[PDB]
Amino acid sequence: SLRSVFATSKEFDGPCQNEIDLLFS
Amino acid sequence: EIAKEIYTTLGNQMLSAHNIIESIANFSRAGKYELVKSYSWLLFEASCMEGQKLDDPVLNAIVSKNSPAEDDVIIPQDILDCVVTNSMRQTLAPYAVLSQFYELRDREDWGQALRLLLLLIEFPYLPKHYLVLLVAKFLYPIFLLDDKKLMDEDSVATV
Repeated sequence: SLRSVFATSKEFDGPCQNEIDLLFS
Repeated sequence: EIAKEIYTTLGNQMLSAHNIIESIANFSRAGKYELVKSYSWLLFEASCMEGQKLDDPVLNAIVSKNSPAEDDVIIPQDILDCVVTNSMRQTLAPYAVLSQFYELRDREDWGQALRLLLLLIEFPYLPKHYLVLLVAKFLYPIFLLDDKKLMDEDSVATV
């Protein structure tokens, strides 16, 4: 479960980064 | 760049070759973790329709170490040496919970059956259609149409 949660968090952070990149576009 | 594309290509051939385990493994490799997540949600959906996880002879060997029976000698030497580190118990832990969820329902361990389903839903990676599926299959008909649980103002609120 821990691993899965970590992966999900990482994915979410990636999404946030992408949004920020687009936010600046 | 070249290597990552080849991996994507492998996955497409493997899907065709009906080696379901091997296609996901190849996508992992492609660097597309987001896509890996999306086939996970889809596999959950598949496992719901079956009522239980899939059994293939290759699948039997990897999973057996957290599952009774199912240890089937003489599967390629690459599959046997790889899994020895127990990395598979961790990676398989969310599917395992799902599989265990049906088991608990059938075992008339309706209290705990509810607990596992709630844990899985709390993870925010579900957006609105891997939610529509769960409530009509499990939560509403089995658990909330039957009264057998005592709630209070706060417990209702949270819902």
